[PDB]
Amino acid sequence: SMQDPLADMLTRIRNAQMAEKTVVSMPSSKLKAAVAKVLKDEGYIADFQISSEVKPQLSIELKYFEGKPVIEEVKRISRPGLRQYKSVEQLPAVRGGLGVSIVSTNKGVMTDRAARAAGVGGEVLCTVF
Amino acid sequence: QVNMRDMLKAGVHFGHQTRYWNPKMGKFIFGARNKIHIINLEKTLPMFNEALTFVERLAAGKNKILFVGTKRSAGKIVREEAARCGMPYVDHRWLGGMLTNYKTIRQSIKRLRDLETQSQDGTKKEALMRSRDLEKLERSLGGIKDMGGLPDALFVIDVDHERIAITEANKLGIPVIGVVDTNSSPEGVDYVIPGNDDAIRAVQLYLNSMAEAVIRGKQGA
Amino acid sequence: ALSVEEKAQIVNEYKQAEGDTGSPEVQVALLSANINKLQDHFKANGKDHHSRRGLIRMVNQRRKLLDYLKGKDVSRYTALIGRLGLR
RNA sequence: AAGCGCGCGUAGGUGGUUCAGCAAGUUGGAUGUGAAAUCCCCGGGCUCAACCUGGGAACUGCAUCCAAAACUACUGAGCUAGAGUACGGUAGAGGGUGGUGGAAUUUCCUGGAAGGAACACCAGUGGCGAAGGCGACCACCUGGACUGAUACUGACACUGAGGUGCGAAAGCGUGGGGAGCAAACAGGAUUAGAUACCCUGGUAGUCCACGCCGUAAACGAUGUCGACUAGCCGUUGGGAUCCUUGAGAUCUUAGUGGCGCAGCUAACGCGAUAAGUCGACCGCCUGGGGAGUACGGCCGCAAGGUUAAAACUCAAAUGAAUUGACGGGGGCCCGCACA
Repeated sequence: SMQDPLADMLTRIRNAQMAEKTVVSMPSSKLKAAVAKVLKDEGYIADFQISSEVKPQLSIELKYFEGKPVIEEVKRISRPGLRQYKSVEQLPAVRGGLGVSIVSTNKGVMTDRAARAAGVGGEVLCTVF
Repeated sequence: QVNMRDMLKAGVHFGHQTRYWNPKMGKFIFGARNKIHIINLEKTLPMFNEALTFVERLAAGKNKILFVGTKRSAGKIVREEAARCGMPYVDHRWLGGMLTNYKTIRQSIKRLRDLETQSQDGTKKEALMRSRDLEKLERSLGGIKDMGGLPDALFVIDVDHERIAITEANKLGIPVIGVVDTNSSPEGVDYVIPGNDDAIRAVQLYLNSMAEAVIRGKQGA
Repeated sequence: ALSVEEKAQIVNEYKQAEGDTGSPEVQVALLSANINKLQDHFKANGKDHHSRRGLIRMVNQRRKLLDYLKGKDVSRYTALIGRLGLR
């Protein structure tokens, strides 16, 4: 069966990043919608598109660079099994800090830059690089 | 130039079958029509207009281009539409190694330079088979009398058969242009030209677009 | 399967806003009636284990449908365990 | 080197979906400590270094306390996608019981009488079942999926150590049968010899009922499950689209195959039935021998099986691939090599 909601979306776009398709649609949750909103603010994707009907869905409009697109890999860290609840002193600066390292906290599912300057740690979700 | 009545006249909108196609030419299929796939006729218009812009802005900048139209049904005009142009060309058996085996084949051009006594004279048995092999060079070296060292631009016709000639071109970095049909991939060519190369009269719609434009690049200089 | 007269008969007490054929009154107790009448062919055919692997497949799924009624509705569970000749 | 042969599923691990609540995990600060020593820096001293201490740093730890609510558990009401059922319709060597068959062949005898066994064609890179497995004809009592939709359930979920059934054939039980072959053998021809392949002969066996063994080159040498990433050509079952006469295209699915990119791979090659990208879980591996063997436990009437070691011993065994050589390997060709 399917066992993890957001690892099912982070896999399904990377094989579409190496494919020639642009609009990815899947049955989505609020959990998958709160993740999608933060990396369009980091310049990676745009227009998450809650379908706003019954069985609501996410149409993430991923951008292309010329040739190889903008997101090489999305590495899951906290999958559901070993779920990597991590503090604020130990946040991962993924690729020198050029990965933004989104971490689920109480006051927001938020990048590692604002996770440290307002100090709450928690679920280190995925590599965005 | 860009007008439809000779764009529609011969062979262009025809294409390869739904049995025979690569979906990388899936941006260039204008409807399915009797199970053969149609060149996309409306964004053709920027591409083979840019095929005449880039060919003249370096002919005024002193390049020299090669013509690989290496097909049996298409080598006829390639001897004719590249004679009106000042370009080197080869239309029958691209020898695998041109512009890579070059400093070997640089001195494999000369069977006429070294026999400027007897081909003007008639050494009968020992000079006939040397002069029967005098067309063994210009069968593949037909336009390769003038070379200038290494080529600067490259224009291809048949990507599907001679995929070598583009993997020759990407192996250096020489800019690639050429007509592509829905059978092969439009990938490896730098900027695309969608268009058929299976009809015979569809060939010289671009080859007489070259001889129109090759003087219109030399006029700037 | 079950008899064409019977499979439409036994639903007549499973109704509970009668358009339900989906609540576990139906998939227990059509399926309990599947348990109680298809015992017959085993006595003649005891050399075919293909037909009682379906029995253990749904008497577990009956118990799985008993398992959800352990927490969701204990009161209507008494209509199942008190009736049907269970246990 | 390594996927149990596969199931049902106990604990457990993890768990679609929404609001609200809790504050156990998670997050921050507060306070007591985490002894001193040791260590880590700045030093002070031995004339210098050890050594000696002073100062701190460090001690990722522990409970208590208040603050937080994105996510997890838990709690409650739900939501319909996962999963199930009410309705036919076929497809289908599912599987079993009892019969009815035919030709050979075999065995008799004057073409008939007699009984065993597998059922040419239909046969299919076909179906069916979790798997093992399974084809003459015929009824009879019975499975699970597919699909066409229409109804309803409200995650009821998948996986699962143990646990529990069920697993090809030679077997040996406990009773019968009886053709051909043939395990067991006798010779015949053969070689230093047959104890061999060839030759003449035949009981155990396959069959049946119950029961036991639980073995495998159980092999697709690929655990189950779901998700997603170019294709193209046959082929199986539905269904709908289709100018329609189908000679049939297209589409739609659930199986079964070919070839190929992206992709991975040590390579062979896999390639939407992955051997990719992933996720949950399970089984399994740690150099070759010793060894799947001893000993102990369990099962079997026995043959044995299952779980499973070290002592010793060797610096290598192994995998795919390439050149050369070799071949009682094939295929062409050359020469009095063959007349």
